[PDB]
Amino acid sequence: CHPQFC
Amino acid sequence: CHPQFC
Amino acid sequence: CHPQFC
Amino acid sequence: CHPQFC
Amino acid sequence: AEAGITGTWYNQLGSTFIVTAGADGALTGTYESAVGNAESRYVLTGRYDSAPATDGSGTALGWTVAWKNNYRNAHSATTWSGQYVGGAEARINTQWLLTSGTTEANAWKSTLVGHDTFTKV
Amino acid sequence: AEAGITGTWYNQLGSTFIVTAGADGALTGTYESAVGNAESRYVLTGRYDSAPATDGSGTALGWTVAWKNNYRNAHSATTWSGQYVGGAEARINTQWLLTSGTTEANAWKSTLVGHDTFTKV
Amino acid sequence: AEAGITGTWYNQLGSTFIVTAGADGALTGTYESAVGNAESRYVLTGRYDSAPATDGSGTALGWTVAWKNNYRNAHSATTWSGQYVGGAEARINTQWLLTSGTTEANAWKSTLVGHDTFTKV
Amino acid sequence: AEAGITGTWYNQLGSTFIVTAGADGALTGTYESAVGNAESRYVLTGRYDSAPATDGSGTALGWTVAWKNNYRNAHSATTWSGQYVGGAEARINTQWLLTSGTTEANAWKSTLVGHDTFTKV
Repeated sequence: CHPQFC
Repeated sequence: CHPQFC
Repeated sequence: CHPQFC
Repeated sequence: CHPQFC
Repeated sequence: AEAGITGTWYNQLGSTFIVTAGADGALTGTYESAVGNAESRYVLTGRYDSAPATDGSGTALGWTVAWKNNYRNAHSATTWSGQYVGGAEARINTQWLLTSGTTEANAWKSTLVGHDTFTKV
Repeated sequence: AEAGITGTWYNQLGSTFIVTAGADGALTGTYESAVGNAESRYVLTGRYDSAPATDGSGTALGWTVAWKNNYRNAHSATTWSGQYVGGAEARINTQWLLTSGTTEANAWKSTLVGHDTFTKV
Repeated sequence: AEAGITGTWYNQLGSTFIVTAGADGALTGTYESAVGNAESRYVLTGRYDSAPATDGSGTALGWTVAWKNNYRNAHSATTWSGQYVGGAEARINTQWLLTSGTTEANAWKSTLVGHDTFTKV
Repeated sequence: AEAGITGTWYNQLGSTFIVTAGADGALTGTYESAVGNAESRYVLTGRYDSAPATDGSGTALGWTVAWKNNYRNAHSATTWSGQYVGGAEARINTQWLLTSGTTEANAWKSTLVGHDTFTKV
């Protein structure tokens, strides 16, 4: 998952 | 306006 | 023309 | 790698 | 998918697109603009993944429409890339690219990017 | 255009695409990946503007390739949107969108954007 | 705009972004990912049009976030380009590009494209 | 990177952009259009990955420019997303999004997508 999302 | 829309 | 270019 | 490339 | 793609789809603006998904991945149909007059219809051709994953993944697809028909020639083409998600409320979520033919000096402003969501309703 | 589009095109990476532009705007052909082995070939379908402007504008076109064939199924599709510019050194300049089928949670990472320039050489 | 941009915005996924629009076009703030834990916060900087048209046009803006902070380094950056529309239900509609640092061989898969709509609610 | 980013960059069209990459990820500078007259200069702000991977990966970055200054207000903003690759011939390869403020009816044509490669030469 990527920080932009999580 | 362009056909994609109108 | 737009500043990004001219 | 993906077919678009390989 | 396939059976699930075939049909009429509408986007948040009214545009209607009717496609036939064929056994082997072909997508063929027409795209009609708002108003819905006899021929604001353009031809579309595309391809989809006919053997998509059996997990809850969407079905990748894309199609192209050249904005030329017997009444209008807008000298441009749009490609939509996206995936079909089936179910109670199936939808095709897309991102599109619209490129107009320009001279080499105006190429910079040749392509518009946007997104469209199509539903059966 | 039309006659001028028909043929083999190569992009900066080696990928080869062979298309037939038909009288009425259809684009049909195959796309082959690097290596160039028997079947790294996929089917492509698209449309172009068959009555482009007579001024020095390019010819708008786009096509789609679903990355599924009899040896590989990458569960994705790519659409290329762009224009053909003819002349001594003709080329098709494009921007593409590659979408992979994902689950609704991974949709955010489903589409890659890039660009490709194809030449006859 | 300006006064109207300053504040907290939320997108359809929960991500929260807090910006200060300055007199002269600067945009500064933080972006926080879902969960909303102490530091899933990243710094954002952008610019907007501080003298937008007086007709009902939106206010063009964009910002960047590098996904590096004191707990995480995702080696990537996202830029959001869009416009602010004020009113009862103001919103910023954007298209974003997320690029990850790759080696020259993987550059093709370096950029993802998507869209986000942010509301104050 | 950082030290390597700081400096003047030129794109295939002449546009010059001068940036200062700061210790902590900030990118600040000006963008100048062709002609190179006193003020075809606009302010740019962005962020980069200041702790990029030690393998041969590029450095992710992005910046924004609002096309408003003391002589011109084009009511638009452009964001560039990309990566810096250093070396003998360093370059920043980008994809950009240019959005113009429009009315809600013309939003569809609000964003142009393109790409730019910048070199120090």
